[PDB]
Amino acid sequence: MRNKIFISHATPEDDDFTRWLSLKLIGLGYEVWCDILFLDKGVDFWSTIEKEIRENTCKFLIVSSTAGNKREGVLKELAVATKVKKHLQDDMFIIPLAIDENLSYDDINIEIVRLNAIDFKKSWAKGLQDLLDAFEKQNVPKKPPDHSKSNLLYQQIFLHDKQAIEKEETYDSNWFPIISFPNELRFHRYDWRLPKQFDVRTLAFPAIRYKEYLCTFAWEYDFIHQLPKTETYNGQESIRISTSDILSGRYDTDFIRNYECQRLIVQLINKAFELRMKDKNVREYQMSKTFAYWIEKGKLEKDKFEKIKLVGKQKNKYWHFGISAAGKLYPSPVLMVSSHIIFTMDGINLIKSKSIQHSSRRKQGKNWWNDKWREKLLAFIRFLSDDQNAIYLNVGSEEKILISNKPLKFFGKMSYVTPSEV
Amino acid sequence: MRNKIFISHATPEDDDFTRWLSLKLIGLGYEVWCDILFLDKGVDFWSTIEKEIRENTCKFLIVSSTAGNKREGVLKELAVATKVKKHLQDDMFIIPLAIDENLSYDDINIEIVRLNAIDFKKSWAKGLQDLLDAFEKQNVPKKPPDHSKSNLLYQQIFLHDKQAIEKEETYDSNWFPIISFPNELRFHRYDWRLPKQFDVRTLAFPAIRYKEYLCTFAWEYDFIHQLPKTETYNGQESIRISTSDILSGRYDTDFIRNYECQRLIVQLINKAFELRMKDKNVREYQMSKTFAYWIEKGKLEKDKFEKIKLVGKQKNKYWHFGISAAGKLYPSPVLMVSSHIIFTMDGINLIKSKSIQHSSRRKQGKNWWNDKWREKLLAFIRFLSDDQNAIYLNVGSEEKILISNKPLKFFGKMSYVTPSEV
Amino acid sequence: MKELIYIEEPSILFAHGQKCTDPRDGLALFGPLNQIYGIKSGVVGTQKGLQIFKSYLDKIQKPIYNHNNITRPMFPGFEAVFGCKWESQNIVFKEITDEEIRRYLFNASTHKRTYDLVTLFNDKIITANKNDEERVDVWFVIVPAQFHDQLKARLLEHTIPTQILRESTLAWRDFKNTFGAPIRDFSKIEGHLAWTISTAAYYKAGGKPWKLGDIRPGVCYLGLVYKKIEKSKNPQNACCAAQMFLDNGDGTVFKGEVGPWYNPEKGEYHLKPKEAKALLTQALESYKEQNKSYPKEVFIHARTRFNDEEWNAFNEVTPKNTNLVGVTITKSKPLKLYKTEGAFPIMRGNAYIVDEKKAFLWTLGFVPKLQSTLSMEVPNPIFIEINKGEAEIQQVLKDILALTKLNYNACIYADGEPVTLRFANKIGEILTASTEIKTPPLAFKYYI
Amino acid sequence: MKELIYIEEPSILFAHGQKCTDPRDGLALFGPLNQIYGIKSGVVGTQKGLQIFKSYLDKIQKPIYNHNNITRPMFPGFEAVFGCKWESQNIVFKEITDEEIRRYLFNASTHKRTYDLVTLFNDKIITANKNDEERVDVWFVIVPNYDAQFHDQLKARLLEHTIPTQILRESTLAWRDFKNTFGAPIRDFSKIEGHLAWTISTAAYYKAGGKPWKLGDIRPGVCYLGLVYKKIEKSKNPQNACCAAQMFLDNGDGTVFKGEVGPWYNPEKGEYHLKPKEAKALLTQALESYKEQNKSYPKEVFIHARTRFNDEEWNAFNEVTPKNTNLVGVTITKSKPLKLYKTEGAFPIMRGNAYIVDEKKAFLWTLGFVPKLQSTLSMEVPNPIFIEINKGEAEIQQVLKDILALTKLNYNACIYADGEPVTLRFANKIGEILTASTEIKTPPLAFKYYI
RNA sequence: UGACGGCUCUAAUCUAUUAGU
DNA sequence: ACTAATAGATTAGAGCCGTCA
RNA sequence: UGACGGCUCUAAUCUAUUAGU
DNA sequence: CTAATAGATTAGAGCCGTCA
Ligand SMILES: [Mg+2]
Ligand SMILES: [Mg+2]
Repeated sequence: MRNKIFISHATPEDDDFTRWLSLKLIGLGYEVWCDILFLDKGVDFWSTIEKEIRENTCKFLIVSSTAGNKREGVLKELAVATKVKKHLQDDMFIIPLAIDENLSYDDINIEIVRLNAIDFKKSWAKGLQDLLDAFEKQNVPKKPPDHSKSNLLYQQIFLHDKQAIEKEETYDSNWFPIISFPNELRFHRYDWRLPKQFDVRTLAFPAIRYKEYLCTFAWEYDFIHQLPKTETYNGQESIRISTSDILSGRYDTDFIRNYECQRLIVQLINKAFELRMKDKNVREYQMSKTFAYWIEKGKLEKDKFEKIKLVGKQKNKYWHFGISAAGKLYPSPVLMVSSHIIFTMDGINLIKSKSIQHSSRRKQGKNWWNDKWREKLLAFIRFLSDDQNAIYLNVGSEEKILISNKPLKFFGKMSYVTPSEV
Repeated sequence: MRNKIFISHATPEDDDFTRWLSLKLIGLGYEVWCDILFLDKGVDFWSTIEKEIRENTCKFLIVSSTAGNKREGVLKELAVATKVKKHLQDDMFIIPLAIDENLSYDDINIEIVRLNAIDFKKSWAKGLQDLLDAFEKQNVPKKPPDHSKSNLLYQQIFLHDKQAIEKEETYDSNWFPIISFPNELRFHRYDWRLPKQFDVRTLAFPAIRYKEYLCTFAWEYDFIHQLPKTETYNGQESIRISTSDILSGRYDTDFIRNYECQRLIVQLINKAFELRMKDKNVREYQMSKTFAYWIEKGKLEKDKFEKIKLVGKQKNKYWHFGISAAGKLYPSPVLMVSSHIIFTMDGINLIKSKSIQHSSRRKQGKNWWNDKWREKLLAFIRFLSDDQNAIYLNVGSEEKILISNKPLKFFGKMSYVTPSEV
Repeated sequence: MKELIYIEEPSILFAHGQKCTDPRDGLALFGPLNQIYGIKSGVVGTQKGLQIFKSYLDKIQKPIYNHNNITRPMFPGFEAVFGCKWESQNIVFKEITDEEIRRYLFNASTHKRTYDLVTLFNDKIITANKNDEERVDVWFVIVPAQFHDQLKARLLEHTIPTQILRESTLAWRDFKNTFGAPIRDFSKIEGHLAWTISTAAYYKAGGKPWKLGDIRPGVCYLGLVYKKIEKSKNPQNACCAAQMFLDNGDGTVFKGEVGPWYNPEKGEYHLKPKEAKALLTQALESYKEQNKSYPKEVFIHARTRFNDEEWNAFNEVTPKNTNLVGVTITKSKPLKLYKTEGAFPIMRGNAYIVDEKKAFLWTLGFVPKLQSTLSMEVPNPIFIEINKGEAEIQQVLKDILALTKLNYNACIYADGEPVTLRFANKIGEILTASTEIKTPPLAFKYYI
Repeated sequence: MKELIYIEEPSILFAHGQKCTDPRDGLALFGPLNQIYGIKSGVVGTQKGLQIFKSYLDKIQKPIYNHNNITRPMFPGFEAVFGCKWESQNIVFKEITDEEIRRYLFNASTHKRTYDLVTLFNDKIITANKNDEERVDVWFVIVPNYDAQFHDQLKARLLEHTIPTQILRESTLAWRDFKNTFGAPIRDFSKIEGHLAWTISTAAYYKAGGKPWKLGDIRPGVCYLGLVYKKIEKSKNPQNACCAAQMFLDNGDGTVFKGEVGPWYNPEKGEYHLKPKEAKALLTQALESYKEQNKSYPKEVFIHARTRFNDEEWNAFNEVTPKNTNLVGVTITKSKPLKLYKTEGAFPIMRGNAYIVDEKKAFLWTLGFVPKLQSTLSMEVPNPIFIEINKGEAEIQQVLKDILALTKLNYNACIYADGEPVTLRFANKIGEILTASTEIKTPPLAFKYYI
C-alpha cells in the first residue's frame, strides 16, 4: 500500500532546512521520501509519478519558499498533486509549509493561496509539535520509533569526502643529523700562562674555561697569533678523551661525570656554529633568546635561489626569512632549526620598534601555508651549505664537524583525501 | 440536529476570551465548533465556513470590540448571518457579547445592538450564568453529560448563594443590667473596734479596709454581734459619699480618687454576689478563676425546670449546667455570665481528675448548638430569681441591689435567608 | 436595643484581573497570577519515606472527591489548576543512615539528641547544595519538640527553602495504631489536604497564588509583637518583630522588618526610646527607597498598649505630617450573642460600636455561600481600640476586615486575626531559638 | 625507518544512548541528557543594557545562518536543540541609574576604585537575593570603561553566597551598531554569528543546571587527577604555591566531574615542588572522595602535571596508597619544536598521529586537520605536545589513548576538540579566582561558580 | 511539622491600702 | 527597705479535643 | 569578562666553574 | 656570605586572526 509521506523541496536551490526535518521525521516514526535523501541516481521525474505519487504516497508536504515561482519543478509537482487530489477527492492533501518572510499576499503566486498551512516562521519546534498532533488526529499510520535507523542513515549518507583512507605519504622533519665528530676532546693546562682577567670568547676558535681542564677541540698551539707567550709549555701534561666513549655515556671519572661533559660538548658546538656564521655573507638580528640569521637584499641573484623567494617587499617595508639553530643531543645529535621573519625599512636598516615588528610579522605571515614554509626552509638550509652534500663547521686548524643538509624523513599508514581545497 | 455554535471574534487581537468560553462550554456539555481548536490546517477555509453556517448551526454569538469593528472577515460573516436569518425565520440566532466597555457610544456598528445582548465588564462567571439561563429559557437541544455534571453547575456562577438580604432579626446578649443601687457608700473609723489580725472577709456583710478606715456599704452598728465593743463608738465621724456623684465620675478628692472608688465598688458587688449565691440551694466548683455554680441531682421535678432539661445522664457519668458571673461598669453597670458544664458520677460526689473532666466536656459539648445554649442559659437565669421581675441581692441590714433577669437585646436589619434545614 | 452595622466582604484578585471570594474556587476557575514552570525537587530520608513521597506525588495528579463538595470544593488535579509540571521522575534523593544509631539518644540528654539530629540533616543539605551538580528548588525533608525551630534557624544563613512532612500524615491509610484505631482520619478532609499541600509547595517554589485588589495608595501597614526569652538567666522579655504591607506602583510588597531589638526588665513590655527610633527609621527608609517618596500614612498594629515617652520618641521621627495611628487588638472579651430563633448563629461581617474608639468585630461566623460555620461553637468577637492618633473608626474596621484574607500558609476562606501579627509571631521564635545572627533574610518563604 | 602509530578517534554520548563525534551535530540531532525546563533569569545594568539584552534574547529564537555550513554548522533555534523556554517576559531587572560618580577614578589608587565598583554590583546582587520574593537562576551583569581585575574580584567576593553569574559586554551583543565611531571598526561577526549564538546558548544552559553531554569510553575503577601551581607574589612573602586539583570518576551509573581544592602553600621562591606533609592531606582527601562515593577504594589513579616530581614528595604519596593502587604520574609539556611537513600539497598533518621515541617519552598530535570538518584546527603547521611517564609502571600507548580521549570535554565552549586536557585547564581556571582574595575557608567545589 | 478553632491549666509585672528593724 | 498579702485590670505560655447539621 | 591559537617580550630557581673571604 | 660566564626548566603578560 501507500505509507510514504512525500515532502517536496528545492534540492538544487540552496536549502538546508529539509535535511534535519526529514531526519527527525524518520526518527520519530513514519517513513519519509525525499530527493536529497536518496541522492544515488540521476533521472528526471519518471520513477516518482510512476510509483510513489500514484501508488506509494499517503500525504504531501509541499513547502513554499520565496523562489518557488521561478522553479518549474515545484509547479509541475503541484500540478500532479492537484491531479491526484481531484482523483481521491481529499482536501487535506496539500499543506503549504511556509518558512521565509518576504511572501506577501499582494505579491504571491495566484494558485498557492488556495489553502492555509502550519507556520514555521516563528519557531519550528512548535511547527514540529503541531504537525505531529495534526498527523495524530487524522489517524496517519506510523511505526514505533526506531531512532537507530535515523542515526545509521545519517552516518551513511554524509560520508563522501570524509573519514580516512589507506593512502601512503611521507613527511620531512625540522631536524638535521650529525655525521661526524673530532676524534678526541682535549683539556689543556696553562696556569701561569693565562691572564686571569681577559675574556675567552674572543679567541678565533671555540674554547671555554674549567677549573684546570681548559676545554678545546684543537691542538695546544693554535692561539699563538692571537696572544703571545705560549711556546714555553709542553704538551705532555695535556689530557685527551675519546669522543665515542663520552658520547656513549660510558666515560666517567671522579672530577667530571657524563652529563656535565655532554653539556660541555653542546656548548662547544653551539659556539662553533655561532662563530662559523661570521663568514657566510649574512647578517644577524638580536632577540631575547639566541640570535637569528637573516640575508641581505641584492646580494642574492634577483632575490631568488633556485626559483624560490627569500627576500620580498610588503607595501613599504622589506621582509627577510631568517633562521635560528640550537644543538641537541639526547635522541641523536641534531640541530633545532626555527624560522622567523625580519623586517627592514629599505633593506639595509632595520625597523626600530618591536610592536610594529610584531604587527608586520602577523600581517605578512597571515597567508603562508605548509608548502611555502617547507620550501623556504629547505632552500635556505641548502644555500647556507658550502658543499653540495654537507656543511663544515670549522672548530680548529684542521678539525671540523660535518652536518648534512637532508632532514629526517618519516612516513605512516593512515591518510585522507588531499584535494579538499576549501 | 443543528448543535454547534459559531463564535465570531477578532482573531489577531483577542483569543483568550474565546478559548475561555469554548473550554467552559465543552466542560458544560454542549457541542461547540470554533476556529482555532477544531479545523484550520490544510483546507479551504471559505467552503468549510460557509457550509458550517449553512448546514449545522443553531446560534451565532459574536465578540464585539473596538479592534473587530473594521475587520472584513467578521463583518462579511455577520452579513451572511443576516442573510440566513432572513431565511430561517427565527430571530434567536445572534447574541452579541462585549469585552470592552470604555468607548464612546457614537462609534458603534451600523446595527449590531438591535437584539438582546449581555455585558461582561463586571465579571466572566456571572455573564456565563446569564448566557446559561438564556440558553435554558430558549430551549437549546440538550447534550448528554455522562451523569457527572451538576458539580460544575453548582459553581458555574461567581456567586453561589451569597448576598445580604434586608430582613430584620433580633439577638439576646449575655449581659444583665443593674437597674438600681443603694444611696451612699460609707467609711467608718475607730482604729480599735477590730483587732489588727482577724480577717474581715468572714463578716456577714461585704466590707474592706482602706487606710485607717473601714470602707463599707451598710450601717456602722450592723456588725455588733460579730464584733462587740462597737456600739459605744460615735457614728458622726463616719464619712458618706453619694453613689451617683461617683458613678458619674465628677467626684474627686485628694485622699481618694474616682477610679479607686470604682474598683472598690466592683470588689464589693462581686463579694456580695458570692455571699448571696451561697444561700440559693446550689453547689459550687472551684476553677483557676472565680468559682462556678451548679445544681444538685434530684432537686427539681424530673430533673428539669419549665420543661427544659438542665441535668442529664451520659453513658456512665452525669452532666450539669453551671454559670460564672463578673461585674463590669464601663459602658454601663452590668454583670456578665459565662456557661460551663460540670461532670459527676451520680449527682452527689463529682470526679477529681482534670483530664477526664476536659475530655468529657469536649465529648458532651461536641453537638450543642445556639438554641440549646440560649434556652439553657435563660432557664437557669430565670430559676435563680427570687421574683418574677428581677433578682434581689442583699448587702446589709436593709439595703439591697436589683438585677434584671432579661439580657440586653440587639436588633439588626441585614441577615441571610435560611439554612434550608434539610 | 442598639444598632449593629454591616461591612461588605472584600474580594481577592486573580489572573486576567479577575476578582472572587473563595480562593479555591477562584484558583480552579482562572488560575495563578504569574507563570512559573519548574518544581525540581529533592528529598532527604529513608527509602520508605522516598517511596511514600513518590506514591503520594503520583496520586496527586488525579482528581479527588469530598463527601460534601458543596462546602469544600473538589480538587481536579495539579496540571489543571496551576498549569505546571511536578512529577516523580526528576527528584533527587540522598539516603539517610539506615541503622540510625541516634535512636537510643531519645531517652538520653534531649538537647544533645536534638543537636545531633538537626546537625545530621543540616550537614547533608549543606553538602548537597555546595557540591552536587544538579539544581533544586525546595527540599522536602521527611521525618519518621524544639526541633522544627532549630532546623530552620541554622539554615537561615545559606538561604535555602525547606518544608517538613511526616510519614504518618501522607500515609494515613495504613499508618494506623497498634490497637485497631485510625490515629488520623482524613476521609472528610482528603481533598483539602491536597489543596493546602499544593498551595504551600507552589508558593515556596517562587510563585504567587493570589493578591489583594482593594488597597489604597500611600498607606503603609505595620505590626508589632513581643516574644518572651528566658532560657538564659538574663530577663530580656523583648523580641520585637514586624512585617510591612506596601502598595508598589504596580504590585504589592509583603516582607518583614527584622532584628530583635531588646530591652531589660522582667515585665516592662512597652519599649525603649533609642530602639524605637531605630525601628521607625529603618521602616521609613525601606518605603522611601522603594517608592522614591515618604509614606502619606502609617498604621501601627499591636496587641498591647504602649506608653507616651516612647510614643514621643516615635513622634520625633515623623518626617513632615504622617499620622502614626496606633491600634490595639485584644481577643478575650466575652460578648457572646445568641440568635433569637432557629439553630444557626450570627453571620460574619457584623460590627458593634460603643463609642468613637472601642468596637467589637465579628470576623468569625458562618458563610452564606458556603452554608457552614467557621467556628464550632457560638463565635466570639475581637476588641478593637484606637489608642493614639486621630482617624475614622469605620475605615479602620473595614481595613482590618480586608487584611484577614492573605494567608499563604493555608487555603482557608478567612482567618480569625490579621495576618500581620501572625507572621511576626511566626518568625519570632525562629529568630530567638538559636544563636545571634546578623542581617537575616527578609523573605517569608525561608521562615515559613 | 621509524613509523607513526595511529589512534582511532573516540566518541561521545548524547540523549537516548546514542553516539556521535561533533557536539554541535549531535545536539542538533538528538538532544541533551537530562531534562530541565526553567531558565528564570535576572539582569543588572543600565536601561540600554536591558534593552540590548532583550533584543538579543528575542533574536536568538530564529534560525541563524553561517557562511560555511560544512565547517561551522547551523543553529536552528533554542526551543529545538534544548527543548526549554528562555523568553524576555520572565526577567527581573534592577537599575544602576546614573550614579556613576566613581568615574573620576579618585584620580589615584585604582585598587579602591575596583573595590568600590565591584562592591556596588555585589551589594545589589546580595540584597536582591536576600530580600526579593521572585526566584532567579542566573544573573547576567552588563558592563559598558577600563579595568583590570574586575572578573576575578567579582567571582571571588561572591563565592560564599554561591550564586551563579555570567559577565557580558553590550559591545559583543550589539556589535551591529557599535561600529567605527570615528573610522575604527571594532567587531564583525557576520562570518561567525551562528557560532557565537551556539557558544552563548551552551554556556547559559550549562550554568542553568543541565548536562549537555558526557563521555562514554571510560574504564571502571580508574580515577584521574590534575595539578598546577600558581604564582602569588602581591604580598611581600614568597608564596609561589597554589595547588588545586580536579577529579573525573565513573560512578556506578553515571560520571562525576568536580574539583578538589584548598590552597596549599609553600615557602621558598622557586621551589615549585610540594612539602612532604602537605601532599598527604591532598592525596587523603582525593582518595576519600572516591571512597565515600563508590563505597570502595579505587583500583588505579592517574596524576597529570606540567612538572616532574622529586623523590621525597613522591615517596610521601606512597604512605597513603591503601593496598596496591598505582599512582602513575604523567608530565605534559607544550614547547618542543618538531614541526612535521607534508611532502606535497598544501594541507598539514592530520590529527591523531603519535610518535614514540622510547617506552616513556612520546610526541602526541592533538591539533591537526579534521577530514570531517574539511578544515584545520591550527592556523599554521601544528606543533605536538610532549608526554612523559615520570614515575610508576604502565603502558605508554594506553596513556596516549586516554589523554587523547580526555580532550573532548570543554563545557565552556562548543568546539570539536581542545588542544590540552581539560583536567589541567580547569585548575588554572580556578586558581586565579581563588588567589584574587584569600579570605575564604572551605569554598564550594562545584563548577558553576568558578567558570 | 497540614491547619483552623474551642476550652483547660500555669506565671508575671502595674497600681492603692494595711501588717515588720 | 523589702520583705509577704488581698483585692482590679493586663499579658504571656503550654496542652487536649473536633472538622464545619 | 562567547571561545581558540600563533607569536613577541620579561623575570625566578637549580646545576659544574671562576673571583670578591 | 655576593658577583660573572653557561645549560635546562618554570611562570607571567600582552597583541593579532577566525582555518585558503
Ligand atoms: Mg507551613
Ligand atoms: Mg565563561
